[PDB]
Amino acid sequence: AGAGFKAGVKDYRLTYYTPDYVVRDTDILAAFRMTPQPGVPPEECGAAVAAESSTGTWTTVWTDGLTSLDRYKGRCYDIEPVPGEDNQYIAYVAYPIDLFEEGSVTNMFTSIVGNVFGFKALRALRLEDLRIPPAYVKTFVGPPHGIQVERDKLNKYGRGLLGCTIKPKLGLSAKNYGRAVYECLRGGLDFTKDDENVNSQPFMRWRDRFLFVAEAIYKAQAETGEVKGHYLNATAGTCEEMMKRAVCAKELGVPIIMHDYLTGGFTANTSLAIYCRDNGLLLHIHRAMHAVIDRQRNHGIHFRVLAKALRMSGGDHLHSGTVVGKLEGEREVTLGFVDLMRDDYVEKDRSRGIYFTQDWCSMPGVMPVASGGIHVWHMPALVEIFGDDACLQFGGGTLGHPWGNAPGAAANRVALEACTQARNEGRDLAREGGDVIRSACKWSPELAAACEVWKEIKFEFDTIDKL
Amino acid sequence: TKAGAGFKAGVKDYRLTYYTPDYVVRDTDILAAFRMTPQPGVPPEECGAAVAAESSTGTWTTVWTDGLTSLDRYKGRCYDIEPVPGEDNQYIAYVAYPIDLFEEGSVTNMFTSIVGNVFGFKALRALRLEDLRIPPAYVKTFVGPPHGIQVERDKLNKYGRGLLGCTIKPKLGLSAKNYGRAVYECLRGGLDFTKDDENVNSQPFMRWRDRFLFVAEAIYKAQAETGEVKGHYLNATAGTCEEMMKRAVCAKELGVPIIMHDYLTGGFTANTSLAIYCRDNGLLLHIHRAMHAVIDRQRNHGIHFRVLAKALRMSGGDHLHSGTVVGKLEGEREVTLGFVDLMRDDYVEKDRSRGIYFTQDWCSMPGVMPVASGGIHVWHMPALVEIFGDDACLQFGGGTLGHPWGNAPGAAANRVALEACTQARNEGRDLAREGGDVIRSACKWSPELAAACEVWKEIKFEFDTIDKL
Amino acid sequence: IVGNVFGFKALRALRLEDLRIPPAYVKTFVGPPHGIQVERDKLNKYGRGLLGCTIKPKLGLSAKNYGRAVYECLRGGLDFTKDDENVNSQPFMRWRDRFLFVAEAIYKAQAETGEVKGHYLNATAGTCEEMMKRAVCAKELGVPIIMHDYLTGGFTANTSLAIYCRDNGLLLHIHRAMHAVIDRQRNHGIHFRVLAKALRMSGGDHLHSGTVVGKLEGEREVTLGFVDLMRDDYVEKDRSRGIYFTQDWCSMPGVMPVASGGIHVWHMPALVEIFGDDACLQFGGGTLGHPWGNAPGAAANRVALEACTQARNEGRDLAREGGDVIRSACKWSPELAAACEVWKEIKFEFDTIDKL
Amino acid sequence: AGFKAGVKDYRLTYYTPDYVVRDTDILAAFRMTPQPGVPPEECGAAVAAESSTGTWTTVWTDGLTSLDRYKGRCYDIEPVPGEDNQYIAYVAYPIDLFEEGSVTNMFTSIVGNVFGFKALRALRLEDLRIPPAYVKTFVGPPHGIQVERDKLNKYGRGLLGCTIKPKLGLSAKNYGRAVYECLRGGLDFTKDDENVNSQPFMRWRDRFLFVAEAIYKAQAETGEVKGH
Amino acid sequence: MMVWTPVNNKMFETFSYLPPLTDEQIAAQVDYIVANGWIPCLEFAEADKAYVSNESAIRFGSVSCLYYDNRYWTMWKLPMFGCRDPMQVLREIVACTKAFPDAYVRLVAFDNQKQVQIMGFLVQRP
Amino acid sequence: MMVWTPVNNKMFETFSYLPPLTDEQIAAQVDYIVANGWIPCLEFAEADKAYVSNESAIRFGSVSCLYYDNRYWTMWKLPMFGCRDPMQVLREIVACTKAFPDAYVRLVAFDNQKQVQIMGFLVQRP
Ligand SMILES: O=C(O)[C@@](O)(COP(=O)(O)O)[C@H](O)[C@H](O)COP(=O)(O)O
Ligand SMILES: O=C(O)[C@@](O)(COP(=O)(O)O)[C@H](O)[C@H](O)COP(=O)(O)O
Ligand SMILES: O=C(O)[C@@](O)(COP(=O)(O)O)[C@H](O)[C@H](O)COP(=O)(O)O
Ligand SMILES: [Mg+2]
Ligand SMILES: [Mg+2]
Ligand SMILES: [Mg+2]
Ligand SMILES: [Mg+2]
Repeated sequence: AGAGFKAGVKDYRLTYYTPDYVVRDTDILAAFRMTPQPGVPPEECGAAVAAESSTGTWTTVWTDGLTSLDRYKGRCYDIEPVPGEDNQYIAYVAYPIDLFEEGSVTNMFTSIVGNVFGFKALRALRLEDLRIPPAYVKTFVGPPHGIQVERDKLNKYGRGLLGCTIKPKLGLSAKNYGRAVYECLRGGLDFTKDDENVNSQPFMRWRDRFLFVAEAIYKAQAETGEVKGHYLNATAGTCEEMMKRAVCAKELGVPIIMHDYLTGGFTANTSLAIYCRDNGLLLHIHRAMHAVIDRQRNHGIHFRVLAKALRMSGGDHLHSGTVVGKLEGEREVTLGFVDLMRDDYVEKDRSRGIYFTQDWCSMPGVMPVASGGIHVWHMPALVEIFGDDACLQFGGGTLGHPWGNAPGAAANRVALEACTQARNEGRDLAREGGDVIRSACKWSPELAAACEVWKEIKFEFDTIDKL
Repeated sequence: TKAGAGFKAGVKDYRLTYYTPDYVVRDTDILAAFRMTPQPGVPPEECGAAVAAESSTGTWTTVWTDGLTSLDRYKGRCYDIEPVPGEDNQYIAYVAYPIDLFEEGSVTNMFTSIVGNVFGFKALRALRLEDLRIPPAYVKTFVGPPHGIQVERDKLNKYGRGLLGCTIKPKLGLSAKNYGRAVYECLRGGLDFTKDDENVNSQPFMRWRDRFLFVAEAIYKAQAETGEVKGHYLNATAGTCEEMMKRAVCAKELGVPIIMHDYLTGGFTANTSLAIYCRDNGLLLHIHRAMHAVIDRQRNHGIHFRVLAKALRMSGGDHLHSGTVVGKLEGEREVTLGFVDLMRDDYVEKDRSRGIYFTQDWCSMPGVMPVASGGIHVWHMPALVEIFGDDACLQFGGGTLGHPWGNAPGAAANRVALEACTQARNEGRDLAREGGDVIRSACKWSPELAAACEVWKEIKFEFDTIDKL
Repeated sequence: IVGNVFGFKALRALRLEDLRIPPAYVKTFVGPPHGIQVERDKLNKYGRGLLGCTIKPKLGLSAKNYGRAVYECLRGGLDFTKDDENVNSQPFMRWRDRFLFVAEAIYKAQAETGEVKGHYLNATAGTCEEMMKRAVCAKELGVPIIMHDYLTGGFTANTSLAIYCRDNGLLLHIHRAMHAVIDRQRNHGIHFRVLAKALRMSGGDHLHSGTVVGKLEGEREVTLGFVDLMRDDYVEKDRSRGIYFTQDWCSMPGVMPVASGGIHVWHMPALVEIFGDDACLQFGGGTLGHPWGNAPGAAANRVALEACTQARNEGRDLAREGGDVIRSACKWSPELAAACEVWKEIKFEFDTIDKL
Repeated sequence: AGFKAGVKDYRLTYYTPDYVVRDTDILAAFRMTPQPGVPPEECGAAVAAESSTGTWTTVWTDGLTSLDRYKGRCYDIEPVPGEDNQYIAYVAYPIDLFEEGSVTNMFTSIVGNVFGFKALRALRLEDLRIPPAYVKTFVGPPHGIQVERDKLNKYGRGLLGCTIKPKLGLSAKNYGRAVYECLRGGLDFTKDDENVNSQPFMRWRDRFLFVAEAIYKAQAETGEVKGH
Repeated sequence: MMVWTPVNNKMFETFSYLPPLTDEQIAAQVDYIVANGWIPCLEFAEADKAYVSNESAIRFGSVSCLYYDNRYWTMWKLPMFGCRDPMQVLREIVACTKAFPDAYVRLVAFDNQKQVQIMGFLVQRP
Repeated sequence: MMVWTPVNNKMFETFSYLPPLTDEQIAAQVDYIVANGWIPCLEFAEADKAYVSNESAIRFGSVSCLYYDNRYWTMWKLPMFGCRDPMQVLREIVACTKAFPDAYVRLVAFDNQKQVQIMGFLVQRP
């Protein structure tokens, strides 16, 4: 009499709640914020999540006996109650490395977040963090270039990079796009970009835009003597259309394209990142749709996980939020995932939402892009939050300048350089920021015009995505 | 020579441009219904206008470039706002988007506008997209599903009953040859289909091409044995589009009928490409909705599944999981009946009692077969047939591989239960009232079914529903 | 020749009646993929007109119903069925679905009857790339014949497709959709004989020729003249048949004339008399409108054709005795009798517009 | 709804003068001249039938589908003033009848066979209503007027072109010579004659190369963008 | 545990896993056709043409996906358009099986709005 | 509205949009180098080699993406590994600019842990 096949249902906790498990250094770990239904204990909820993201279903199957379920099973190995909550728990789940397809963020998400969020036995579920072990990190191509290589190709050092989304979001012609781009770039911005939803449309077809934008890039570069780029959007309905757009950028010799990784998707994104590696194009990643997933504290996937996923799938830039602009991003939360995006090794730190120590094993860092509702008075705060390895983008903050795009660009560039110099001289941008900007507004007429228009504009609201 | 409207730098309320309550929507407009929860102090009109603006043409301060174009022609328009009864800070905001805003044939582009940035605005606390009106003029820009329900039934030569499938178990950890062994034993007992689990792609314990070959052997063995066309959804989901396409090509070259794709985790750009491939090479495409409940579970924030289902119909899929209502994963009856109609039918009238906010005209785009799967067993058969009717695939993974006598008897039990319920309905029996009696009689008759009936007799999944209307 | 001159203000009307294509220009064309002799040799079909049939309703049938209809037609004795000229790929029936179900039907009817069968699968498309994808699928299914709408698709695409068919062994049926926009009126346009020469040059194994007696116009002498221009190697000037120039085809293959449109069993003697054996006679409504269904409808047409062919070979004059030949066969074959009764009083006799 | 074999009038199925056209229907206006003894209603119905779903005798396969859904419909007929035997027949075609993005398919239905019917003496298609839902299935023009002006950098006046002459018979180098001299005097464009393709007196690739030289010479000389 | 035999256990789609349909049970299925306004039709095949097979794929390139021989059977007469009398359908079953006593015979029904077969089951096995 | 001139307005990356750095301001940047332990280095170029250009792309196929001539300038001596004295960095600035009075000269600093230039600005214009 050995263990035989026993048909029927049993608790998931009997197999998948294993609190004495010693996590392996190749295991993928997940931290889930779980809200059980009444009558379902946390250990059963955590075990259900582990089981149905790994090896298990709702009734016992005989085929388990042909393999080793202990070798492959996901394991809920720890549960902690959430402070301030009487029905939220953090469940920790360990996944053997054999469960995952090498180099596939798609596969990793399909297991860990594929079905478990819809279980009737839970009321809410949020994936807070993932520990991606070095042995799995090494299966990914990763980002095409990463921060150091990007600065080296651009020949740009010693300050944040400056970008700008062209406006109106939609409705401009290709030639007006290029006109706006030239005027922005020539005033001191390093980059402009297609809006995330500018792909190819009746009012402006993509290839027309790419050609006029190429003219604008090369005109502004020749005029200023600084390398310029414009993130041309390769986001498309199909992978063949996406690749056609990347090929056209390659053939025009321009430096940088963009992709909306969540609305295009990880399979297409990973393909595009590999193309960019093989053809030397920088790849800017827009996180369109992320807040559908990541806004609420009780349910979804925290942005830090979406950022890790993008680092793995591949991107030279990724939007990080601004903290102070029109879209939400609490300071400590943001500082934590910026480190996860940029750094090689990030220690556990629950005060910044870092549930696991993360070792990136030399995968290139991704440049954070702070964008959305920011203007010249936010410059000191942005430089203080991000430091030099960030791109700060001013769309309305450039195309809303009273004197037009070139003056608007110059205002942003002067502001950034004034903040950067002040910090280098030992000034505390957190205390002296307003004084730094005021002094620069006195000196530069272009900056002064921006300073006056946006002086009272602030975005200060109650935060939803709190730790 | 009095000056006309010019460029004035600075911030003004979004509602001055984007709240248009007297707008008459056009028949080509894409319409969105958002369940919006504004921050305290933000008027609903301004919050709705912000959502319209920042999903269409506007940003946070006035830009001079508007004057080069026509914002009247292009702007998104919040054209109606209705307070939600029972909610003191929740509104349905209706937004109309000109058809010119969208890239033809690109679900990716449509989502990038409507749900790209607005869910993260500090000025709202929560936002949920409940429905989209996809006008015929935009529907017609999509290839859509490879085949759709009628063509699928015609290719399989299968009529008069729900289709039956089954996910192979353990989810992960089986070898390629054991996968094919399990598949043969399942298919030969009366299931039409088996499938790769959504997360079975290619892994150390089982590489994809080995699986595809052994599964081909199993399909053809079970088909020859039973005389009924068989399939197994071979998973083409992959890390890169090139890998996805390699896997589809191998299925083509083996002559097998059906592959699957995880459209949300693989993504719309890859999914649309794969659907086009399947159309051009005659493969059925089963779509798994892995990750949907990350987005669609909560009432106050995210995107309702009905929109994710419309998006899949547009991007393309022959099957799409619909939920079961009665199984282990959530799906309320009325909600589910509504989006099943949106998946299958040509024309679906507005019906807020089933969560249908807009009349939807699919203008002859093929219907998508709803797949009811997850935590179901033989006692659920009457309810499943009553809910879905014949145009559905009912899948029993644990409910087949958990049968005490093995996969072939497990398959036979499910097939007998389905046919008994189908026959009973056809004879005029009301499955909602007589379902238990139908199953009890069939259990008496069939020993394979009786063994399933006994093991799962007390097993139900009855919990408080989160995604309520 | 026809690019700009028809619009000159200085003329009120202009019609191109004929073109003399010299041998030295004929020889620059690939021409038809196969031509009549090769087609008969590939099909192994000799000694009688070929029989075809357009599936009906023109539009609105599903792919599987298309194949069902095709199988039932082919199995009763038709050599061929065909997509309607406007059946390309549409919401009610996508092309590749149709191609696959039609393949099943062709092979089922061929195995059942022991006679080679085909169905003209339409490669007509919006773009050359889609046209070629459809031709490739036919090649890969091993089926014998595709079709193309040469005027609505256009000569550039037609010539490309003919070359593909030559290189891959596919018969190419040509439908003349739109021709009567150009060729109907006596005072203006281009006579069909020129459109037929142009098709012979661009390439086609079949071309519709009209029926004379059916629902679409085609006067006898006009039609006999351009049938010779389509099929023969050398056609002398003959203004009584509208042949303005002696035409030397310098061994370019002949094109099979296809008589189709509003014909039924009682027209069989006239059709055999007009065209002889080297024609395909097509009965769409005349098969799918038989009261007993497609197989009996096919058998009725096949019996009628064979009875007329046998009678002609035995010395009977089909111009005088045709009705007697059909009446005799009606009495013998129950399937033919049912067709004879339903369409006994149906004729198409109208004043001719395209007169010499 | 039984199958009844035999011929019946087209107007019993295809003349529907109270039909309300759908906003996705393709509409056609035909100037129709019936033969003597053929009522306009029957002629219009025959045009509708034989450009959509119908043939000359009743087919049983109609019953497997829905002819209501698919049939072309003659929905209005108006006599032409000044004409005693001309009518404008209006026909509505469901959008499902047409292959997306294919003008070829649209013409094959609407003008494929009906112009040759013995029952009419003459037929002219005067206009087509192409609904937005069908327009949107086409790629359409590569660029269109605004984009063309933007690429050429040419605004504020008509563009000026010129067909090179003799139509045929010029060599490639003489073609380029003529082109350079035309473009340099102020024309924006020159062009090959419609019948200049590739011929013994001038092969196309030779012409393309010499014309390229001429375009670039005239553009450098004038400072205005040139094309041929 | 009972073992499901793989030997001589071929099936014919809907209702093949139930006890053989009695005459009463067949008549009830015909009533369901008539109640829903569907179009009855009979189809038949000799034994050699009754089972799905693959022989035509010898002529193919790599395009066998969802191609099988013997899905089509032979139509008995025509679909019974306009038939709303179950006794007429039953009489045709008798006539078809009388004419082809050695054939497989199936009763199907068509829906012309979905344009698909909406029911079907075997009524005669040789 | 003031118009940003496009004529004779070439820039030199970090700090070009500020007023010309005073000697105190340059000294403060050298302090920041030393305080952070970065490796000072000077680079210089004649006027014809100072601005980004594209001439070498004549030799290329379609691989010009992020290739430009004149990003590299000429190294003055070696990076000042181990330098923790601002006097020594300012001394070399003088030395470099005296030796090449007609050249563009920039002061850069390297971080060897990121292995990247972490600061840089123009210290001399011809
Ligand atoms: O569409 C927009 O709103 C923007 O172009 C910014 O415009 P402004 O510069 O005019 O605000 C950016 O895409 C957002 O920053 C994205 O949000 P996030 O960075 O949070 O992903
Ligand atoms: O992984 C699983 O759990 C399943 O294989 C079902 O297993 P069982 O048949 O063994 O329950 C299906 O993928 C789920 O049905 C998906 O959920 P949904 O259909 O709701 O998208
Ligand atoms: O569409 C039709 O009407 C047909 O399919 C015939 O159908 P029936 O057999 O049912 O009449 C043929 O295409 C016409 O013969 C074409 O005209 P023509 O041959 O004169 O070019
Ligand atoms: Mg944007
Ligand atoms: Mg699964
Ligand atoms: Mg036709
Ligand atoms: Mg000309």
